[PDB]
Amino acid sequence: CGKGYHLMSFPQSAPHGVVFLHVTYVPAQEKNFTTAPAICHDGKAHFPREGVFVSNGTHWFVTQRNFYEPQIITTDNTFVSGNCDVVIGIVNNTVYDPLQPELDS
Amino acid sequence: AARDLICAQKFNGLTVLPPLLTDEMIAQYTSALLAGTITSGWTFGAGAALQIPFAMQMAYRFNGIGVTQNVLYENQKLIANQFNSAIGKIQDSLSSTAS
Ligand SMILES: *[C@@H]1O[C@H](CO)[C@@H](O)[C@H](O)[C@H]1NC(C)=O
Ligand SMILES: *[C@@H]1O[C@H](CO)[C@@H](O)[C@H](O)[C@H]1NC(C)=O
Repeated sequence: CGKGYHLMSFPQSAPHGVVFLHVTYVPAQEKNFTTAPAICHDGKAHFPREGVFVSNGTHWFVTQRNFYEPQIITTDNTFVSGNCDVVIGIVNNTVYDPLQPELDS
Repeated sequence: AARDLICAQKFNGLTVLPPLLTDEMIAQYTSALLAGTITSGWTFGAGAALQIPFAMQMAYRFNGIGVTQNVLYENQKLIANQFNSAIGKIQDSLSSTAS
């Protein structure tokens, strides 16, 4: 139903037929980024739960797939599996933990 | 000296018109579809094409079918070997059997 991701449809009457209105979703403006499959921290591998790892060149952010909003890499939106020696292309960065500043204060 | 049926059916007015789309531009369409479905995932079928590395696209497809993407990245070479063997097997299947 239409070109792009679909949202709704509205029918309309017509002589000897039917006329549809497929409201659809189309992304418009694009931006280059540098990605990596996983993040290495303390010998273990972190993966995005529902998102993707991107970087502007200096910092690393996790972002949802079809819209650009940057978020800090935390343990809440990542899950751990395996070591850093089996994935290919993994980069080195820290992983934030929200429990550490709560335990500090 | 040995008349075939093409000339016999041509001399009684039964002509065959040529198609508009010849095999060169059909092959060009298939090449464009393959290039899009390798280097863009499924985004080009909705809006414009976006570059995505192939391993991450396979991770997205596995996350679609119900297996989380850590299974892929620890078993990528097995996936590549099985895919190459499957393509070779289907090439041999088209080479041998004519049915
Ligand atoms: C990304 O980089 C490529 C490589 O030069 C360039 O052609 C392209 O215009 C850039 N931007 C986008 C949105 O792809
Ligand atoms: C990440 O750090 C480890 C040591 O902590 C190092 O051996 C490895 O080469 C680093 N990764 C990259 C891509 O340089």
